[PDB]
Amino acid sequence: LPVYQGETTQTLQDYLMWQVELTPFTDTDRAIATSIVDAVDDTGYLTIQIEDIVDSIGDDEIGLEEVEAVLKRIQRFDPVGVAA
Amino acid sequence: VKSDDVNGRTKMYKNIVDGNHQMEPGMPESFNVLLKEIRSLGINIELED
Amino acid sequence: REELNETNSETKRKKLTKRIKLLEAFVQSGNKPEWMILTVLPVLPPDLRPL
Repeated sequence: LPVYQGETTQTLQDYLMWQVELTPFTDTDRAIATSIVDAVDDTGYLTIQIEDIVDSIGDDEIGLEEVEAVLKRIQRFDPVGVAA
Repeated sequence: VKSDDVNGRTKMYKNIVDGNHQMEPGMPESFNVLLKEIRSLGINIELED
Repeated sequence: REELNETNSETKRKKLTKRIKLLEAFVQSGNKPEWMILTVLPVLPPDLRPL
C-alpha cells in the first residue's frame, strides 16, 4: 500500500511510456518518446505537438527531425495510433 | 526478480531479449524505500562505501 | 564512574554502570540529545500513502 494503479499492459498512456521503455533507445530518444506520450490528451492523440515540447525544453540538441523520429518509433506500439 | 516491483521488470525483459541475462544489485528497492522512510531520512548515518 | 568505584554493593554495582555506559556511548555518538523531541517530521510521499 505504497501507491495505487489501474489496468496495466493496458497501462494507459503509461503503458505507451513503458513500451517506449520496453524498447532499445538512447536517452534523447526515450526523453522525446516520453514527451510525446505525456503530451497525449484523453482522446489518445499527442496532446502537445513537437513544437510545444521543443519550446518547453528549449534544447537545440532535441530537434524536429529527432523528435519526429522518436515519435514515429512510438507511432504504433501499444496500441496502434498513439500520440496521434 | 521473483516478486512484485515491476520497475526493473523492464530492465530484465530488455536484458533477456538482448540475451544480456544481467541484473544490477542496486538496493532492496523497498529498503531504498525504507530509506525514503528513515524516520523520513531521520536515520541516514548510512556510510555507503 | 566515581559512584561505581566507591559505592559497591549487590545493588550499587547495578543500575548505575548501565547509566555510565549509556553516557559514554552518547558521548561517542555526539548528537544533540534534544533529538528525542525533534523539530521536524517526515510526511508520506503520495507514492507512500495508498487509497
